[PDB]
Amino acid sequence: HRKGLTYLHLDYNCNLKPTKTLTTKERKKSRFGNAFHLMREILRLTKL
Amino acid sequence: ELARNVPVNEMVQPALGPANPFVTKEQDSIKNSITGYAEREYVPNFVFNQE
Amino acid sequence: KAAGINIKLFRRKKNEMDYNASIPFEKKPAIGFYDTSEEDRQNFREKREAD
Amino acid sequence: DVEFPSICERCLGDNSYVRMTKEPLGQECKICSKPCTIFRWIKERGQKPGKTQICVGCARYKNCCQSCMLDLQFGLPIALRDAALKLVESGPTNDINREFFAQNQQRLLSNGETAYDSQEASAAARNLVKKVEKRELVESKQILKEARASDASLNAGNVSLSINMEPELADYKIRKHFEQYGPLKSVVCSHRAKCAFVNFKTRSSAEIAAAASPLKVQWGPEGEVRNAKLADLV
Amino acid sequence: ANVELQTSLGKILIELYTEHAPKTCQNFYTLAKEGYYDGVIFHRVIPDFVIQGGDPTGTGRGGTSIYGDKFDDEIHSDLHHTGAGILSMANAGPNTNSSQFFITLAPTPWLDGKHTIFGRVVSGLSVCKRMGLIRTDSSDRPIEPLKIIKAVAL
Amino acid sequence: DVDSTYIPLWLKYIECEMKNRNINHARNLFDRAVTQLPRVDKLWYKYV
Amino acid sequence: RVWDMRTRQNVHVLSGHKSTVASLAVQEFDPQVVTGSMDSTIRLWDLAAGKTLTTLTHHKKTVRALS
Amino acid sequence: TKLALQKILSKQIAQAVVQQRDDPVYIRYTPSNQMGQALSKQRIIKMVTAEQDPMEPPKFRHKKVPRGPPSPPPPVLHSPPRKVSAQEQQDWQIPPS
Amino acid sequence: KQPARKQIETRPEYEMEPEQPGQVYNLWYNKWSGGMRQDPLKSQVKSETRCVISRDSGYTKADKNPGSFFCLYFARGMCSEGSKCEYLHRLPKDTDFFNANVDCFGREKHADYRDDMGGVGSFLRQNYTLYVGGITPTDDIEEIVSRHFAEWGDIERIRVLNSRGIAFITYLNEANAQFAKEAMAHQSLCLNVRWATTDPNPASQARNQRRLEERAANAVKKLLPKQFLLDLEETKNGKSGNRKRKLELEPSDDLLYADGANSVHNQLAAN
Amino acid sequence: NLLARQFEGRHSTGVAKQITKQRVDSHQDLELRAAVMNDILDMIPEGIRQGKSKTILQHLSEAWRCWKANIPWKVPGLPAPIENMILRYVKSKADW
Ligand SMILES: [Zn+2]
Ligand SMILES: [Zn+2]
Ligand SMILES: [Zn+2]
Repeated sequence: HRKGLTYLHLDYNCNLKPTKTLTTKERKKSRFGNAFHLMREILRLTKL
Repeated sequence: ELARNVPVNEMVQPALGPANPFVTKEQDSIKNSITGYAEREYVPNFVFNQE
Repeated sequence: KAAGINIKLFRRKKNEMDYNASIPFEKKPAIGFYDTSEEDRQNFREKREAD
Repeated sequence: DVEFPSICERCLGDNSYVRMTKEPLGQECKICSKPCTIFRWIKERGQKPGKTQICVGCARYKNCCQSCMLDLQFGLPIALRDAALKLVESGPTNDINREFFAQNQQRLLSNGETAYDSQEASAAARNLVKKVEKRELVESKQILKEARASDASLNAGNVSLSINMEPELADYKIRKHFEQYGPLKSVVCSHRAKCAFVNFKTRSSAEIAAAASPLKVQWGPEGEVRNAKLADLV
Repeated sequence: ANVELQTSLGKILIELYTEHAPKTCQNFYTLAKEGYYDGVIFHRVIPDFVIQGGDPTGTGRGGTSIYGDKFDDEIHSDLHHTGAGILSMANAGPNTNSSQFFITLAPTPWLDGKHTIFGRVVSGLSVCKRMGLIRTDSSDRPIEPLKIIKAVAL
Repeated sequence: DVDSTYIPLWLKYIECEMKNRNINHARNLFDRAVTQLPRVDKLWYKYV
Repeated sequence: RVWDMRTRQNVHVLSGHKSTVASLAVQEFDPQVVTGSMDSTIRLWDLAAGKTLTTLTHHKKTVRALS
Repeated sequence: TKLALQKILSKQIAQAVVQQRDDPVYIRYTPSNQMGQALSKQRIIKMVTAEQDPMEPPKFRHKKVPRGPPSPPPPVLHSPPRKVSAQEQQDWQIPPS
Repeated sequence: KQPARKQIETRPEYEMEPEQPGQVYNLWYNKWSGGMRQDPLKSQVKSETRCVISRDSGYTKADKNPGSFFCLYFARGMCSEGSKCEYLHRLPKDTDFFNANVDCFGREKHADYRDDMGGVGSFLRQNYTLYVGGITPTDDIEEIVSRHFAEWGDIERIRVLNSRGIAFITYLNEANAQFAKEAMAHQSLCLNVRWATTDPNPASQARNQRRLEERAANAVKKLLPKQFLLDLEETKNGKSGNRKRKLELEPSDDLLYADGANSVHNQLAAN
Repeated sequence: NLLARQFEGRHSTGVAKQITKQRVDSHQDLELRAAVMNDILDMIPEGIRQGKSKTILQHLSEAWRCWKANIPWKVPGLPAPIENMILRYVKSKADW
């Protein structure tokens, strides 16, 4: 949130899955970087 | 930052002018900020608090 | 407006300098030896009235 | 040395000893939209702490108090001051132009020349009160019966009206006039129509008010103004 | 008694009232003779009130007469500040006249008290009228230095 | 401010001041122009 | 641009010209930096404050050599 | 020059470590006859720098502003212009490509 | 002259999901997002509660504090604490001035004055009139709006458009104006109450600006020197030349009508 | 950096961009064009109607193309200094 990407679901196991089919605009805007994804995966390992 | 230590009796320091009467009460006072004059003072905490 | 109007106002974009509220950059001519004085204030009536 | 904020003593409390905090770059000026430090203090016990609302670049160009937004010479709102006194031209209301004007104006004001002197302000105030006191002190026949009889039939050089007893100036003046002639319900008026119609709790109060008769009347928008032009030929 | 003042704005000529107040005018006369008024800033200029100057320090203070520190002022009835151009003296007390003086720009009837009147500007009043329009900072002081290039007495 | 060496702009500004009867403005502008470009004679000739 | 050698920081941006600065000269006494540019103007800079002191407009064309 | 450049460099370098500098500062303050009234008594006011949350992100956006006008240009001071004549005006006439 | 009574016994709790299929809550901006934008002026759901001063106003714990503000919820009528509340439950009166920055209703005033003229005025402009829009039942719109507005404060001007349901009541004071704005929103006379725009009338602007000077004159005349104040009426109610000789004995406005040390009046007495 | 870009903006203005092996040619072109404009502005005497830079640049580009295609590129009305400068810069580009 704070990015408007409220259609992306971050489930409790830290998987980023869209809740609907995204258009090209949404797919381009909802693209995150390596820092966010690396932090997400480290968080997933911690949760495991 | 006056640099010459000087005896007291010539400390009256007159402006020596005809005392311009056009000035109003706002500018009669010497100030740094718009509202007034403010300067540092090394007051210990306890006296300030008690008074 | 011909028969009965709601006084339709034009629609600006939310991203505009508006070019009408004030001078776009407001630079004043440098003051020279000779006083303008009246040359503009003498006809402030005209600053609005020629317009 | 970024020492002190310009705050008037009316909102600095009536205590000669106050404690206040400062956080640098904690806010944006509400005129400059520039980073500025907040100063928070307690005016008096039992009150939410005050705080500065504008930078020091402002309240210098405006000669105002950073907290209560009142000018430091006349003690009246800055908006009303610049609207009435019209001392020196103000800035625009749009964002980019106002911030550019404020920044360059702060620069030229820090160059040394003061943008506000109080001599001209006192002179402008005395001039303003002077102006206020000075402010204190066949074709007509056809536009007479064109619809005066018509509306009366539907739902009702010189001309003299009639008085019957059948059973610039704001409306609150009317309200504080009719209190001795009875309680009030509503007073509907219009400056262009120049007609004020009043309602009381009882018709007896209205009729005794009408009996006070020997400027006064007893019993688009242009349609209601036809009889209002009669004031010139009343 | 007659002194020219070569000021930056122009030329100022003063005729001294030696017949009325001799003691307070001889110092000015011989002072122009000595002429340390060279490069002296008119430190004070007030629209429609005065143009004060005459101190070598330039700080609005100082100024030494021939007597050295101060002297006695002489005033009598017929002297008045009824005009704009009367050349008078600057003091900071009962009898505290110094080398510095000022020029009147408007009738100051209230001022015919503790101030000595010893001059009238015959020529160059337009120079003083222009000096009344000089850029002045917050205090009564011109921003640019309004020096007196020379003061020749004649 | 963009370019103060463009003589046509100086002349245009002067001429537009003569149109609207602003004589004192125009003479201040000549003073600035001649004190900026003392070696171009168009400005001097217009001034005299 | 003025760069501290050790920290690779651009302390001063001496921006007063209108076109390419084709020449340069540095010394210990003030003026410390002298830049001549396409404008045909030579500017004498105060390195302590990063402000120009004197501008030399005698040249007619770009000044490509300072020494 | 060393002091000035060092000051600027230190200011530049300062822009992650938690800031720890808290100490009261007392200010003797003099009111000045704002709205007439009766002036006010002299005041002394205690300054304390409120410490910042180490977790706060940047507080506000930074926006660009067009560069302000420069200082007025200096006089030109050229040597007098020379005469080139129409022959040399034409000798530098370049054809179109 | 009796203690203020609580209006709503319950606390209105927040639970609501617009457009059941296609909306999802946004954690950062606390509002539901996604789905059709939906008319900007459609959500307006008429307010449920309504208040009047007569049956509701009274004493509260905030009356003691000199600088206390009014209840944001008394005007809208869901102040659920009664006399225990920390804000005044009574109506603003004539002399209830507040600081320029602070909204007279307890809120804070910004500078941009918004774009839809929604919430709170701007300290940069001084206006006392507010747009009210909504129902246009019959020709008695003038009397119904007068009845529904005069009980909130003192009125200076009312102008109601006959063709469309638009009225522009102008209040005497900022306090009553903003209290009425926050008390007549989403009410039954839902009303679309907003702030007024700058008048395009060259005649209305002149009289509004004249009102501004007379308010300024009322404000400032308490500060001008006594001699100036008294002379203002002595000139208009007495001869003039009989005292210029006294003035000629010792003659400009700025020179004489001026305060501060070393002025002529201070100098004249000390002589 | 991510949070700063989230709460601050791009701060894109005022940043430089290094030449990264794909902008090398397009930047070398800019530098050569600027140098030729400088030389043009210099060799032209005073008061000779300076508005001639674009055409000389077109002539230089045509000379480069003719050299690439092995064509003489001999132009009738071109003044000698302009022709010499164009030849010099064309030789520089050809050696590169
Ligand atoms: Zn205040
Ligand atoms: Zn500001
Ligand atoms: Zn309450």
